[PDB]
Amino acid sequence: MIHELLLALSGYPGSIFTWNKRTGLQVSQDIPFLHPGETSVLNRLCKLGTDYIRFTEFIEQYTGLHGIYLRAFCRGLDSILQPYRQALLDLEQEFLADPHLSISHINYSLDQFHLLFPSIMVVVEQIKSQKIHGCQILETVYKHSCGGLPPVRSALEKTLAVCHGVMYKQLSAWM
Amino acid sequence: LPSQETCLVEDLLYILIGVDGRYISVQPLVGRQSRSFSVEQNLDSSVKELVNRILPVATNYSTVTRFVEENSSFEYGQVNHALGAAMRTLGKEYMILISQLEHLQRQGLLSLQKLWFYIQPTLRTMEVLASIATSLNKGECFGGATLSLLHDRTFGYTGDSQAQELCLYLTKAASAPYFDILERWIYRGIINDPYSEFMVEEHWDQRYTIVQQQIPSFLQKVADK
Amino acid sequence: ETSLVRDLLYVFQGIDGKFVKMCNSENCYKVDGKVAVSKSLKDITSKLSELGWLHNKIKKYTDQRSLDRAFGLVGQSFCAALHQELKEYYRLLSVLHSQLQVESSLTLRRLLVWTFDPKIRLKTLAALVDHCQGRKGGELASAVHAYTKTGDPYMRSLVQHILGLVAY
Amino acid sequence: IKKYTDQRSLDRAFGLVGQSFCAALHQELKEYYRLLSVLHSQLQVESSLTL
Amino acid sequence: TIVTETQVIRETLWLLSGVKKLLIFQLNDGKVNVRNDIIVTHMTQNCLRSVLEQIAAYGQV
Amino acid sequence: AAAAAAAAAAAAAAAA
Amino acid sequence: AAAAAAAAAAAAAAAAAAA
Amino acid sequence: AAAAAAAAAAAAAAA
Amino acid sequence: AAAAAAAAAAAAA
Amino acid sequence: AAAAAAAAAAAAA
Amino acid sequence: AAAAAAAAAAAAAAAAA
Amino acid sequence: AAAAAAAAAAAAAA
Amino acid sequence: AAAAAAAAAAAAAAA
Amino acid sequence: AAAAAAAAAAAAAAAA
Amino acid sequence: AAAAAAAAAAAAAAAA
Amino acid sequence: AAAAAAAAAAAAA
Repeated sequence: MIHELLLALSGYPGSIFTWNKRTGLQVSQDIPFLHPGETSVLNRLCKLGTDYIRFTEFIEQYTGLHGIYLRAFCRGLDSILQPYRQALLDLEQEFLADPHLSISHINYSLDQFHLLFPSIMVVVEQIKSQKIHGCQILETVYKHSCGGLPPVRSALEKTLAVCHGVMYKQLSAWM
Repeated sequence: LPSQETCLVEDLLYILIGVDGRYISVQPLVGRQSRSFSVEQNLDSSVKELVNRILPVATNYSTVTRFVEENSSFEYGQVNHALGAAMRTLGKEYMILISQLEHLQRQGLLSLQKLWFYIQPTLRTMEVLASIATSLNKGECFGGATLSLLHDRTFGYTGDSQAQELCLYLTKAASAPYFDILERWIYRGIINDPYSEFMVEEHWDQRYTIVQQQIPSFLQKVADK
Repeated sequence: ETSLVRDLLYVFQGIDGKFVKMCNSENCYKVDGKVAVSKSLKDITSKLSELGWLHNKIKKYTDQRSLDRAFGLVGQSFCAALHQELKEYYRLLSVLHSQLQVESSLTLRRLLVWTFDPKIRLKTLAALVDHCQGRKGGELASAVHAYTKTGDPYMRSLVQHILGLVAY
Repeated sequence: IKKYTDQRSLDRAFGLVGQSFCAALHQELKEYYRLLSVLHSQLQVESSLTL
Repeated sequence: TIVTETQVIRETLWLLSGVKKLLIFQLNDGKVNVRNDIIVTHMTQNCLRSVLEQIAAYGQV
Repeated sequence: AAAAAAAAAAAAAAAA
Repeated sequence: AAAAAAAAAAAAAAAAAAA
Repeated sequence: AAAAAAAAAAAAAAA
Repeated sequence: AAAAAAAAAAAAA
Repeated sequence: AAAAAAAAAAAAA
Repeated sequence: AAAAAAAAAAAAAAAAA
Repeated sequence: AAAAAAAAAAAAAA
Repeated sequence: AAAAAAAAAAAAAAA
Repeated sequence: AAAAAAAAAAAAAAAA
Repeated sequence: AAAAAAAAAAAAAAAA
Repeated sequence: AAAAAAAAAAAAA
């Protein structure tokens, strides 16, 4: 069921995985052609698509509170979905070279995202629970990039570097 | 009759994996580490007795997979801990040899010797490892005399050139952590003792004491040097 | 036969598959509730239990890993490598399922040695997580250096990755 | 021949030579066993099984 | 019923050029919606039907 | 090198 | 040696593609 | 399958 | 390494 | 390239 | 199989010549 | 079959 | 089979 | 026995 | 059989 | 002379 799981990963609803929009989920497993083990991993695979649409609502609220650094933080977050979406199209040719490969390699690529996607979701939840506004998102992400997780500490430094460029804009025009 | 032989052969192959079968029951002797396997009575007593030649192989295979389980349970840092990893590797090379019969059970016929010539390459390793195990039973192994006991067992076994090569692989892989502390002490002067893997111990004058148990494969005059 | 080959993967991937096993700890021992079958399936699915019991202990460690970066810069970077070694277990599960479908023999004895080589990889990871139940950065460097003082460059190489990465 | 290999078992006692000749005598035993397998694979009746 | 899979997206790529059509009911400016059909119980259930409701707003502007 | 041999073993079984 | 195994995997895929 | 597993162990010994 | 790889590939097939 | 394909035909035969 | 193994050893000797 | 196999090894060596 | 592989190898080495 | 002579005779005809 | 064909290749080389 | 004699004898067999 190769195409059903890449597209449950993009965040769009179904009637096996019934989804209303952007916050709510019903699992609906009265399914005959998956095993009781194999629906447990689809719940493991949906938890990495749940935070991906908890992410686009953070985009459309700021793109398309307030502040000039909120959307400066948005072109930081598009770079963390960019190898994510680059990995979504490399799974597409995997399903065309042989359309009989089972789901465990797709589980394997998403255990790679398993420590990037919650570790940024705990960041935005700590962001929205202090009700931050202005430069102090940049200080919040600076003590978040104080943390380790070497793929993630570069990622919160890339989100740091783009809104430091908007800081870099300011004292250039002011002088 | 031959179908009753065949399911006893499959029970025997599980016993050599190291796992309890259906008709072959396991009896503990010292805590089922020396496993005296006991099969039930058969209508043909002879084919039962041919299996009786094969249960010492899994008995001795149970002694050495539990020997390498024991030395890592107390996290020994000595050279016997590195000797047992070769026994783990020889045990991993054991399990691939059994799976050829599982491939042969797909298409293929067992004979009395189709068992035997797989078992006799392994009952020769078993009887060599059982001679390793009974020297352990006499009281050893601390580091320097683990190499001494292994040096005695290779110089005893000289004359069977087939398993002389595997005991060569055992006595040179066991000396691999020891020849570290050769190089650190005769060329630099530094020491590492997890428990103690070298006979030279500290304690200006500052004299040293060689222990009278960690003497290597050769005698004392090169150990004093 | 084949339904037991499918049953081990789901406990290899996580918690119980076809039947209920009701064992978090000490091993995830597999109960089928059958007596008229042979007595030589319960022992093989007890080898498949210790591989799945030791898998879920690593996964619950990564669930407790989630901090801002609390009481140590070393503590979760230890677990960053342990997610790498969790990742290596999943690729070895990706060779197993490709055996299962049609596109070798589907017996329980052949896959035992295919799991016996992870059994030397995962069980020395269980010694690495037992040593640091309560811990602090700087004391992690005294944990992995006590593990590299043991010889045998099989897991001594593996703790030398952790020694070079705890120290970093 | 089978009993001679049972009384063989020494550490290596009174000779390296005597327990190489036995190892040759077990190397003689593998050739009697390969005969026992070719006649049992000759047993395939589904050759005639006469004495 | 069965509509053409991977070809209805080439037929919305059609609509986006020639904007008034029959596969898509863009009857007025305020309401632009698409209805193809529910497609079969294997091979892309409802995800593709979720994607057409997205591009309905993108042919709306 | 073992990951490349595992990928070739998964492709040779699917070649037939 | 390692590149010969990759070329053998491409030749086995091209054999099924030609059939 | 057995000959492929022996070659798979040969690549693991080189790496 | 060329002869051992060709012998293992032919024996597997 | 073609030498490996002809050797694969010898292994198939 | 075994004929291809001896042919691969003969191929290494022919490439050496 | 064997005569064509020897021609493949002759073109591989020379 | 193995003898025929060496019989053709000795002929290809002769040319 | 005869198959080994058939493979050697075809190569001897190609050598002549 | 195989040795008789081996002597046939020797007599062909003696004429060459 | 000798090449056609060896080819005609091989063609009869």
